Amino acid sequence: KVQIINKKLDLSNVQSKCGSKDNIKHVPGGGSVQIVYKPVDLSKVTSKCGSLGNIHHKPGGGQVEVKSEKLDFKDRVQSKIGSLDNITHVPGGGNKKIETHKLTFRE
Amino acid sequence: KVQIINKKLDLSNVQSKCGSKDNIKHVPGGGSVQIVYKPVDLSKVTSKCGSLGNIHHKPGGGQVEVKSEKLDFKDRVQSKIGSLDNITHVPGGGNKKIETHKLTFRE
Amino acid sequence: KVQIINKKLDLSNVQSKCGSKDNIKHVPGGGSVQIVYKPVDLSKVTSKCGSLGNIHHKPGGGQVEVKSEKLDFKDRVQSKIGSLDNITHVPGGGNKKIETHKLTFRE
Repeated sequence: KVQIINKKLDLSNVQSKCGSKDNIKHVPGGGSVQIVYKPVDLSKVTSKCGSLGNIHHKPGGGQVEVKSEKLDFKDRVQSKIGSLDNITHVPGGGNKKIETHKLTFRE
Repeated sequence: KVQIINKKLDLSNVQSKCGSKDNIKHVPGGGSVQIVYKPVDLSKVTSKCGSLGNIHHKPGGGQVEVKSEKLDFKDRVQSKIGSLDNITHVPGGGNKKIETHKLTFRE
Repeated sequence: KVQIINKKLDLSNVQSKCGSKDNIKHVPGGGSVQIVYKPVDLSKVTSKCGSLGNIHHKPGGGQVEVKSEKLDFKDRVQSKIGSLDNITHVPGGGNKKIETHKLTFRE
């Protein structure tokens, strides 16, 4: 009766880089709406019920409401732009990622 | 009775780079709506019920509502643009990704 | 009866870099609304009920409400821009990530 087990994950939710490295840029001249909706939502619902069990699982969702009624721009909207986002994203390293995962079993 | 098991994942939800490396750019002259809807949604619903069990699983979804009523631009909308997004994304590294996954079993 | 187990995760929710490395930039000339909605939401709901058990799980969701009624820009909206975001994101290190995960079992 020699029992030997190596096991990584049995019941797991792994979420990496969720809503990540994000640039949201707005240059309105006039009358502009920008909307960004990033729900990162995670649920383990384990449920045991019965016998007239009245379960009402109701996660209210998000709401966005916009009402513009009176908007007038009588004369002038002018946008003179030179330069957005001068980005040198320079990864210059000759990196070494050594990832040892070694599995020795002598029975 | 020599039992030996190596096993990585049995019940797993892995989510990598979800909604990732994202650029959202708006240059409205006049009267513009930009909408971005990134729900990253994850559920393990384990349910055991019965016997008049009345289950009401209702995750409200997201809502977006836009109402513009009065909008006038009587004279001038002008957009003179030189340069957006001067991006040198320079990965210059001769990287080494060493990934050892070795499986030794001597029975 | 020799029982030996190595096991990493059984019941786990891991969330790394969630809503991460985020730039939100607004340059309105006139009359602009910017909306960003990042809910990072995590739930382990373990439920055992019954027998006229009336469960009302109701997480109110977020609400966004915008009402503009009187908006007039009689004469002039002018936006002269030179430079946004001069970003040298310079990772210059030849980094070494040594990740030893070694699995020795002598039975």
